[PDB]
Amino acid sequence: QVQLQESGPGLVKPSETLSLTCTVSGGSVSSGDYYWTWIRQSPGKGLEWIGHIYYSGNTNYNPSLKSRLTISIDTSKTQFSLKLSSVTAADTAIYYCVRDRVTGAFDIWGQGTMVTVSSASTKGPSVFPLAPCSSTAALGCLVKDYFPEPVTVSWNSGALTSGVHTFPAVLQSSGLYSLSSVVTVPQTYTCNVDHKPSNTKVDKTVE
Amino acid sequence: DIQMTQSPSSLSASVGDRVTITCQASQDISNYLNWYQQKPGKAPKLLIYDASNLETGVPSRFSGSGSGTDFTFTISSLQPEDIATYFCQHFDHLPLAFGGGTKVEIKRTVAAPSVFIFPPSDEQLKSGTASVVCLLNNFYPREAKVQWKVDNALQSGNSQESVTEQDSKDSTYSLSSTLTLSKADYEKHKVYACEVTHQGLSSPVTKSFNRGE
Amino acid sequence: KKVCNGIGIGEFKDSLSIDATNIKHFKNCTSISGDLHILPVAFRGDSFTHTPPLDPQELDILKTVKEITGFLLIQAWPENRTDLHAFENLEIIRGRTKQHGQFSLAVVSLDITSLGLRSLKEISDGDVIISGNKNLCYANTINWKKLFGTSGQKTKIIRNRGENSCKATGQVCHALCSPEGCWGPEPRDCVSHH
Repeated sequence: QVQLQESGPGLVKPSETLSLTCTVSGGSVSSGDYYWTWIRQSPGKGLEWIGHIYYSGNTNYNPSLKSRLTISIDTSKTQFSLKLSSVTAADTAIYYCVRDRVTGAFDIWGQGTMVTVSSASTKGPSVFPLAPCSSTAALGCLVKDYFPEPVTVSWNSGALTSGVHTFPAVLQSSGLYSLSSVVTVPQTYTCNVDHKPSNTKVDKTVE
Repeated sequence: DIQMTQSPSSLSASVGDRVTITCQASQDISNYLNWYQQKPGKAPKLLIYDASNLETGVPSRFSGSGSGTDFTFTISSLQPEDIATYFCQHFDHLPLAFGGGTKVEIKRTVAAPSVFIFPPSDEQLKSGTASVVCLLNNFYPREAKVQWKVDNALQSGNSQESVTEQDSKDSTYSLSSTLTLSKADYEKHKVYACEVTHQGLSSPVTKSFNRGE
Repeated sequence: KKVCNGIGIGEFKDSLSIDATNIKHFKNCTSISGDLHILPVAFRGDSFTHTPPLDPQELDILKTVKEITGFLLIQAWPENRTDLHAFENLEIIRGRTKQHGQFSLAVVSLDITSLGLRSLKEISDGDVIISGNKNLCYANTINWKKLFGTSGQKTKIIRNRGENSCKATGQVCHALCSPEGCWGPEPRDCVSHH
């Protein structure tokens, strides 16, 4: 049917402006039946309604973010955007763009994009193999030292999904993130690591 | 503003059990309430709209009831794929707000983990640091203890753990422990062992390797 | 006296809303035979057909309309006008035809401070939804059961101004008002009294 997808930078320096764009496919944004809405999720704040915009131009903002908030529509490209200025670490969250039907439901959500507010700089990951030291066997990859989140890991370009475990990232004492993905195996095995904030893609073949 | 309080904050139940969670509004919000399901790593999914109506495509085991201030969300027969956090949301007046969420997990039979230890790669050793990984695969319950031993010396404070969310098929967990050492310190010792302690193990299991071998 | 058609019927055939060009067909009109649409085209204009924005003082043409057989759908209103006094003398919305076969009255995303439907006394069939009005008051006071004519007609006053926000600016019903609610602050805005 209709799908929403977010786009924008995953790292925003403090006191600067966060910009995100939602592209609506399979339909138009110029309908009187839907509120084009932004929603964010973070620990400490949970799910939070940021605001929406109607195709008449009318907007409604959460008073907790109103002073720094701007939501606009570009019906030409069937898009609507989010602008949040003077950001701090309290604005680091996952941001969803949502279709809010006027009947009263968030019935279509985007996949969500991670936005980190930090004065630190972007660093691409190092990918190291996880192989045993010479009946179920296990192998994997180690995505080491990257910033910020997230990192996508797939095996054999998505062809291998059975028995895959990609653990949540941990924050090391250096301020950099690190995770590992593993596969259990009873043939080439390649992990596909993608770190979009640094434009880093790696295909690590494990033997 | 309207405050949405959910109860309980988390629960665990067996497959087939009846699960009931509560959403309580600080004001009368009529039936202006929706229920959402957020599975691990996914955006929330609409299940119930207008407090009582099942969204098309949602299984019939989910239902909702209530008006005014007190609302209830019910799963008639809990299934393994229902592992998620469930949120309630009001749209009475501005601004809109969600509840704190209720985490729902599956209680299953005890399952012992499969343990694997991975030596650091020579590629990483050239960088001056060594990472030793221990993998605990498909176990229940979630509680598990990982003990690192480097030449029978118990390691503490130099390892980090990471645990997956509950599997949506077999309701198990997986855990990875990363021991971080400098390259120089890694060359000083020979035996690197990972000892795990779990309810499903009659005695702790140890996987180990010798450096260079 | 005489009646006129709604949007999409008669003089408004092949038209989507009430713009600054077809409002002249509502002069001396007392009854609408169908649904009228007030879309954002009416006040932002139309770049395609060069229709200028409808003047906010020109909405007083609809003051002679008191009967609507279809549904009343408002999704745009002048930022100058703080109420719907263009329909000040509207008395009945039959709702024979409904938006999506559900709604007979819809007020979506306006800056109005009140509804101002002082003469509305009956909504025969259809649900009433009022969403996205950040400045609107006096809505939750109205007893909509007095207007409904069919059992099952629902009222969705959602995403609107808070109860205390209207109470903070003293924008509530008059002291002489009946518990059934009001369309504004004035004593004449009451739906009933003793």
